[PDB]
Amino acid sequence: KGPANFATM
Amino acid sequence: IQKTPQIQVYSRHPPENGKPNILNCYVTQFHPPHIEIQMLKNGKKIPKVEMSDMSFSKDWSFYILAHTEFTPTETDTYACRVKHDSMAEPKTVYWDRDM
Amino acid sequence: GPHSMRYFETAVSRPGLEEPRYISVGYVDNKEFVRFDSDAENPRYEPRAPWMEQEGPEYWERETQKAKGQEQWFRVSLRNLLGYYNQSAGGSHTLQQMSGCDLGSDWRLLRGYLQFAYEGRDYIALNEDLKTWTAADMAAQITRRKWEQSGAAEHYKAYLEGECVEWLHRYLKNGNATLLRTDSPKAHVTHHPRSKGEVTLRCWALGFYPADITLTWQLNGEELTQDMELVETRPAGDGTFQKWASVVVPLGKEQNYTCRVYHEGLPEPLTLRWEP
Repeated sequence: KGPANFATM
Repeated sequence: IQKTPQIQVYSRHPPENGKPNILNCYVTQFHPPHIEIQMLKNGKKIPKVEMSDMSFSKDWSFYILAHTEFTPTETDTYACRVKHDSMAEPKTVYWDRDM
Repeated sequence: GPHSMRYFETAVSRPGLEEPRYISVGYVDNKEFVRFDSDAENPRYEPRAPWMEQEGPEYWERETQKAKGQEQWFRVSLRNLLGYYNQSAGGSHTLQQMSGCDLGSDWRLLRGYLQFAYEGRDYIALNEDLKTWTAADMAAQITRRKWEQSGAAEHYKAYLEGECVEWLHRYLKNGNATLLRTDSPKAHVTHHPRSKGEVTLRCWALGFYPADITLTWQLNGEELTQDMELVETRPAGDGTFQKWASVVVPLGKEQNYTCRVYHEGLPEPLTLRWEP
């Protein structure tokens, strides 16, 4: 299962 | 910033005239990912060419394997023609049966 | 035997288009097992190796939603990147991500991975301590400061150490009928005529998995870096790989030449010479 990202660039 | 594709054209199994085989065109180390790969028999576009999905390696460059079924004869030439933004003109590379 | 898992994600914009395309690919021990792609009619994560049709309606559904969430994250980031670099609209652009976990033969966490690239180049990466960031570009210090200030690192560290390690264990039990297996190289040498009085010995290694392999030629004990000719390891397209290394040789003298094949699948390296 893959990461779910946090703050955007 | 552009990375110029590297190209190998080669059969799946050791080639033998009269025996069906798969011919591969493996296109690597390129960027950006947009690219066009055609395979050619006797200088003419081969119609049912399989094309693997988008992938990228750990150095971040993309790669793709295109392939098609074929039966080699001693007279036919095969080639892979690759159009990519890092090259002014399309790049054609011929199949060499000893490679 | 050690183990690993990765998700490689990409988002790409082109000058024509209204929106970027987002693609994600999951890997167990380096073999592709899941994939999602926003160009598709019905964008959904799909199983990519026979052993992933196990997961039920809930898995695919919930992973799909995460994927539509990544996609927006990637859309907003490209947009921000364009301003950080002062890039005028009118170009193609790429943002890529690699994530996941390495396990030791004991199944314990060995190393977490989080890295990003923009236009093919290292943009920011999670250090192996999973606490601090490496970001080289002046333009990337902005992102590195937003991520430090927001505790991003501790979040990814949680996923890298927990959910990642866990689901890999699970996927490892689910397909324990392929996922350890190595295929050993079968090797042979072919004879090719070349310049007057000189021929080519081409040592082939075939049928092997994983791809990592070394081929060497010796002239009674001495390894030939001198202008040996190899090709980059390549897919046979049936899941196994190929490589060859060739040398030019004095005609007749072609048994002072031995090819060695090193591969993890082997009881020990192969030793080889042309045999007519």
